[PDB]
Amino acid sequence: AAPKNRRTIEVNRCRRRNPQKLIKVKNNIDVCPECGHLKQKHVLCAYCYEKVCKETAEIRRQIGKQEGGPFKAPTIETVVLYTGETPSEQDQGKRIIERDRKRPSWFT
Amino acid sequence: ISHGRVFRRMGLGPESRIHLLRNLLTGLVRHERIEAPWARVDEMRGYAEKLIDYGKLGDTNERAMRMADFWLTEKDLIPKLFQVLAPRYKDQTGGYTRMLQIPNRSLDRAKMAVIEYKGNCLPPLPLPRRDSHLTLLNQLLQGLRQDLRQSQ
Amino acid sequence: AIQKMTRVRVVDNSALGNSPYHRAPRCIHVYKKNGVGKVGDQILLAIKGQKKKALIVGHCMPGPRMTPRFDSNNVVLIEDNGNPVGTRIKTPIPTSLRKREGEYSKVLAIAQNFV
Amino acid sequence: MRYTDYFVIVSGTSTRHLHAMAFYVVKMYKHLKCKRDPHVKIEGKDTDDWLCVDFGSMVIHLMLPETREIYELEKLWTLRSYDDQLAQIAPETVPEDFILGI
Amino acid sequence: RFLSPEFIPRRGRTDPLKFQIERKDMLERRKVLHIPEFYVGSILRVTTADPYASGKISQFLGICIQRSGRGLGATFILRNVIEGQGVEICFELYNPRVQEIQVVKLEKRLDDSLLYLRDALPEYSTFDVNMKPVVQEPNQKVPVNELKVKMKPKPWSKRWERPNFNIKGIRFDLCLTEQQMKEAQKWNQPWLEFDMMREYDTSKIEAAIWKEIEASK
Amino acid sequence: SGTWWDEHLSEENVPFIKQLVSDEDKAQLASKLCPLKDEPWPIHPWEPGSFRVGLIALKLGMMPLWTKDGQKHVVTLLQVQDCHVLKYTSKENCNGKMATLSVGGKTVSRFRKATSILEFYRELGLPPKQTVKIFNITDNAAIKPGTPLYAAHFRPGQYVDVTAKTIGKGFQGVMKRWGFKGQPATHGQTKTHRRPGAVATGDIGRVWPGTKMPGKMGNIYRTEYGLKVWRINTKHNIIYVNGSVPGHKNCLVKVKDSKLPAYKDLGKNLPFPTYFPDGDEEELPEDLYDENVCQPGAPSITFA
Amino acid sequence: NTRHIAFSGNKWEQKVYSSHTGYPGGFRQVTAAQLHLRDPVAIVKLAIYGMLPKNLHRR
RNA sequence: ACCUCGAUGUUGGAUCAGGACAUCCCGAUGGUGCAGCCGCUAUUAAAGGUUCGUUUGUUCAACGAUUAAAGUCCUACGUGAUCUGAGUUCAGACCGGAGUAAUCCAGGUCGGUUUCUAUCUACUUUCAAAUUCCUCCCUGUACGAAAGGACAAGAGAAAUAAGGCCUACUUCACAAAGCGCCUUCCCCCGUAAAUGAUAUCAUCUCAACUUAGUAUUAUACCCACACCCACCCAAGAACAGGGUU
Ligand SMILES: [Mg+2]
Ligand SMILES: [Mg+2]
Ligand SMILES: [Mg+2]
Ligand SMILES: [Mg+2]
Ligand SMILES: [Mg+2]
Ligand SMILES: [Mg+2]
Ligand SMILES: [Mg+2]
Ligand SMILES: [Mg+2]
Ligand SMILES: [Mg+2]
Ligand SMILES: [Mg+2]
Ligand SMILES: [Mg+2]
Ligand SMILES: [Zn+2]
Repeated sequence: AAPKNRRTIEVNRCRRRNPQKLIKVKNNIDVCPECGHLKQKHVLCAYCYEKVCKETAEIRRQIGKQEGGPFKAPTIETVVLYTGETPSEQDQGKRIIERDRKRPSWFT
Repeated sequence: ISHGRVFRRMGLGPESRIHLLRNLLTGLVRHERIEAPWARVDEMRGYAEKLIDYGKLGDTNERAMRMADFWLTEKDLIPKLFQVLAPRYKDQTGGYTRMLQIPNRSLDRAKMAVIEYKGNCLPPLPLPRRDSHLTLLNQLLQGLRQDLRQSQ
Repeated sequence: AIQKMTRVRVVDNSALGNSPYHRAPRCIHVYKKNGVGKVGDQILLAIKGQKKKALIVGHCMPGPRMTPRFDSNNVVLIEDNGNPVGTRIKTPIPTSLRKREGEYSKVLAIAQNFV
Repeated sequence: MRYTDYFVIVSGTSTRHLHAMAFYVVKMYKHLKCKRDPHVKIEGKDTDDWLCVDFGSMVIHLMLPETREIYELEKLWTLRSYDDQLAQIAPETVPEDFILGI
Repeated sequence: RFLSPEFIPRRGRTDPLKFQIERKDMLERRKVLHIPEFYVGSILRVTTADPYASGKISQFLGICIQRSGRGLGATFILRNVIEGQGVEICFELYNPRVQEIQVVKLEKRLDDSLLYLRDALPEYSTFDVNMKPVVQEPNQKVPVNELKVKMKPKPWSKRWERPNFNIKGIRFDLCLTEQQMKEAQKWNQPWLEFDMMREYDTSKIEAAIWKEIEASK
Repeated sequence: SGTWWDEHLSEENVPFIKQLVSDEDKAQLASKLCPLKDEPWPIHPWEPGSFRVGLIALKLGMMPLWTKDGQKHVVTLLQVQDCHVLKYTSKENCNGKMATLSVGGKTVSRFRKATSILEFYRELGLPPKQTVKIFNITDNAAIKPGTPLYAAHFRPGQYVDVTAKTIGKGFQGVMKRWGFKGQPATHGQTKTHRRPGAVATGDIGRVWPGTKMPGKMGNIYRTEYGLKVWRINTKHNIIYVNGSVPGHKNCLVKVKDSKLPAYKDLGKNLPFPTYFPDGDEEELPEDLYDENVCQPGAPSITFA
Repeated sequence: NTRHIAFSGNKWEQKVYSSHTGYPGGFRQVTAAQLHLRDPVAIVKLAIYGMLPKNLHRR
C-alpha cells in the first residue's frame, strides 16, 4: 500500500523524539580500582583485559617456537618462567617456557 | 511457543550446531582459553565440562575413547585430554571451566565471553573481586556476627 | 474410527458377507451426530449392489485403556429390525458391548468369544 | 463365559403373545426388584419374531419356533466351539509370498 | 538390581515431592498385588475383574510389546492372535481391577519395542492361550531371544528401515533391496550418538529410589 | 546507582547473612503455630448464607485415582504452602456487600521485595508471601490476621472453584487462538493458508470492536467451577481435586468453595471459621478419603 | 431527594434510555422506571446533561 | 432517470461473518371438526442452532443418506490491497452456419500473465448466566372398543459450543499438541385467575387494586508496588511480567 498524504514535521517530530526511541542513560558504570579506567560493572575492564591478552599473546608465541610444528601438543603440564627465576621441585617434570623480561606485578 | 527448550539453534541446522561447538571445544582444549560470542561460549561450555568427565573415565574405557575421537579434531589433543586434563581435575567433582563477560566486539557489536579451563599456565584473567572484610559495612556485619556468637 | 468411504470386514457366517466379490464393503453412512463411529455404533454398508445396516464390533484405532483393540474393522450385518442376518460370530467381540446403550443382546447371543 | 449366570430360551405362539410375556415378566420384575437393583430394558419391540430381555444374572430370549430352527441358541451355549454351524465356516488364509493366481 | 521402569521419572520441572507422594501410593499397591519382573519380550497372563459382568474373572495371555508411562498411570501392552484376529490390550499396573499378574515366559528381545510385530508375519505374534509357565533358577542372567522376524510386503504401519527406529530384530535382507537400504541412510544423523547434553543418567536418582524402597519393606 | 543486597558484602559475611535471615523466617513461622492459644477472635457456629475464607495452593502435578465402580478419575494435586491470613477489612471500608480477608501464599525472599511491602510484613510478624488474593466473607467468618491455614480446611465430597493465570502462549495466530479453519493447502491458494478470512462487511467503513484476530494468547486469569475434592493428605497438606486446574505446574492457584447453585447450602458440616489442628478435639488421620475412592493398600476390587 | 422525583403522564414506563456498547449486539434499551431502580440519580443526571451546551465546557 | 461504480472485469466457490423477523427447530400461550398419539390455525420469542455426498463452474435443481430442523432475506445479488479462476471474456485452432471475399456468430469444443514493502481511520483477551438428541422411570399408566399411546417430576448416557489441561492413549518426548481428559450456573411478558365500580347484577382493571411475575439482576475474576546491576524463567516480538534465601 502507498501513503495517502505527506506526514508533517510535527507528527514526525513526535514519533522520533519520544523517550521510547531515545538513547537511555547507563547507570552501571564504575572506575576500575586496578588501573583507574572506566569499566562497566558485570563486565571485565577493557584496559586490564587488553593487558592480559598481550602478555598471553607473547606466551603463545614462545609455545609455538618450542613446539615447532602442528600436532605436537605435549603430554605434560606447562609452566611459564621469567628472567632470574628457577623451577621448583614440583615444577620438575613439566614443560618450561622462558622469557626475556621481568615478571609482571599482577601475574604471580 | 517454546517452554523448557534447552538447546539454542545455532548454525545452519543441528548438524552445523554440533560442528561449531566441536570447533570451539577443540580450540579450548588446545589453547586453554578462548574468546567467542557469548551465546556460543555458554552453549559449548556444558559440552566442555561433560568432556572432562568422559576424560576421567580413562584411556582404557573404549566408550570414552570413541567420544574423545569425535569431539577433538586434532587427534593430538586426545593424549593431552587423558594425560593432562583428567589428572588435573582429580579432586573437584565439577566446575572445571569459568566464563566471564568482556567488552563487546568492535566490528559486530556482539556480546563476547572468555572461557578458560581452571588452573591453566596462562596469565590470570582480571576477575570480579568482592570488597574487603575491613569495609565499613562488613565491619558492622562482623559486629552483628560477634553479638550472636557471644550471646551463647 | 469408521467414517464414510471406509473399507470394513464382515465377521459373520452370513452368505452376503462371506460371498466372493470384487469390492470390499464400504461405509456409506454413520448413525451418529458427528461422523466418527466407535464400537457399538451403527453404520450403513454398500455390499454387492445393495445397502445394508451394520454394527461396529472392534476397530484399529486405540480406545479406553483396558478395552481391546483389533487389527481389522469388524462389522456384523443387521436388519433394520435389529435381527442379525448371520447366525454365528467366529471372531471375538468386546464385552463392553453389553453395558452400552442399545440393542446389543442379540449379537452377544450369537457370539462365541468375548475379549 | 463372562456373560451371564443363567441363559433362558422360551418360544411363543404369535408376535403379540411374545409381547404379552416379555411385558409381564418385566412388570413383575419391578414389583419384586430391589431398590438398588438397576432398571431393565426390553429389546426388539419393532422386531416380528425375536424379543430379548436382559436382567442382572439372567438373560431371556422370546422367539417364534421359526427363529429357534435357524439360530439354535441352546446348541451354541451348551457346546461352544464344537457346534455344527462353526464347522462349515473355515478361516481364510493369504497365500505364501502373497501372490494370487487366477 | 532390577528397578521397574515406572519408578525412574522423566526429565521435568516437577517438584520431587510429587514423585515421593506417587511412589508411596504405588508401593502400597505392590504389597497388595505382586508385580512380577517382566521385560518387553516376556509373556504375561493377566487376570482381571470384568465390570461389564457381575464380577466374573477374565484372563488374557499375550506377548508384551511396549512398556511405558510413569507413576501410578504406568502401563504395558499385550498382543496375541486369537483364532485368526490380532488383539492388543493396554493394561494399567496399579489399576485395582487387575487380580493377578504372572510371568509365563520371561525373556528379553533384541529391541525395547515390538510394535513392528503388527507388520511381521502372523505366527510371530500367535501365542497359545493355555501354555505352562517355564521357570529358571533365581541367580540366572535374564535370557535374550535373538530372533529376527520375517515381514509382510513393504507398505508398513511405520517405516521400520529408517535408523530412528533402530530395529535389530527384523530380517531386512529378505524384504528390502540394497538401494532401499542406502535410501534409508539419508536420515542417519551420526552426530546424535555423541551428543553429550542429550544423555540422561539416572544413577543417583535410582539410588535414592532404592533407599525409599528398602525403607518401605 | 542501583544497589542489590550483595554489592558490599565480603565472602565471609555472605553465608552469615544468608543463614541469619533463614533463621528468622523459621522463627516467625514457629511463633504462629498456635492460633487458638494466642488471643483469637470469637468463633461463630455456621448458619445458612455464610461464606468462609479460602486458601492459596501450589499445583504440584497430576495423578490417577480410582473409584469402586471401577472408573478412573484424574486428579490434580494442590499443596498448601505457608498460607496465612494477612488483613481484615470490614464491609463498610471495603465498599462491598461482603467483608474481606487477605490471604498470602508461597513464602518468598525479603531481599527481592518492595520497601513498603517489607514494612507491612514486619508489622504482621511474618515473612513475605508471593501471591495475595482477597476472599469475600460474611461478618461471622472473620479470622484474626496471622492465623495459618491448612489443607484439611476442605473435606472430601466438597466442591471447589479454582482460579489461576493460564499457560502463556505469547503472540499467536488466528488459527490456534480462535480455531479459525484457514484456507486449503493446494489448488492455488497463493500465500494464504493460515490467514484470517474477510474481517468485516464492506458496507461498514470500520471493523467492529472485539473482533477475533491474531494476538497475545493465554497468561490471563481463568476459573474452573465445581471441582470435587476426592482426597486430603494432612501431613503434606495436599488437596486432590477432580480434573484439570488452570496454569502451569508450580504455579499458585486461588481455591475457595464452589459458587454454583447446586452446592449453595452445603457448608453446614465443613469446619466453619477454619480447621484448627491445635484444638485437639480429634486428631485427623494421615489421609482423608471419599467413600467412592479405592484406598491405596485395600484388596483388589470385585464387582460382586 | 432525586429518588422521589415525579414524572408527568405515563413517562415512568413509556420513556426509554438507549445506550450502545461498542461490541455487536450491544444495544441496550431500558425504561425510565427500570433505569431508576438501577440508579436513582440517573434520570436527573441525564436530563441536565442533555440541557447544557454541547461544547467542551459541558463536562 | 443519472455525467453516480468499474481500466487487474463478472458469476460461483473458500474464509470470516454483522444484522432483520415475515420463526425451519428448540421455549411460553389461545382456539380446534383437540379421546391419546400425531396434526391444522393464530399470538409471543431472534439467546442458541440450522448435515454430509453424487451430477453439473453451479447459483438453482434433481438424486441418495440423514436430522430436531436442514428458515426467508439484507448487507455494492456482504467480503477477491484475504484466496481460487471452473464458466463467460484478448491474441491460436476446429465443427456447424452466414458471407464473392476479408471476416463474423447470444451455438458446441481445446489452450490461454490475477501486481501492491500499509501512511491514516477502524480493530487486535467484554461476558458466558450451554444448548440439544436419545434411553429409562412414571408406564406401558391416564386415555381409548381395540389398535395405539401421554404430560409434569426424576435418573443416565451422549453430541456439539465455550473455557482449560497433560496422569494415561496418541503425533511425540526437559516441552508442544489431538485423536485424549476436566468444567460449564438466571427468566420472560403472550395469557390464566380473584375482589370490585362507572353501569348498586355481572365484569381479570388503558378503574382504583390483588397472585402466577424477580415482572431485574448476578454473583464471580482482578485489586501491595523496591532494584529497574546481572542471571534465570512454565513470562515474552521488543518492552513489560515472575523468581534469585
Ligand atoms: Mg542464525
Ligand atoms: Mg498408519
Ligand atoms: Mg487446513
Ligand atoms: Mg502469483
Ligand atoms: Mg503456500
Ligand atoms: Mg430529462
Ligand atoms: Mg465515475
Ligand atoms: Mg413475530
Ligand atoms: Mg441493495
Ligand atoms: Mg476488499
Ligand atoms: Mg496444456
Ligand atoms: Zn582496569
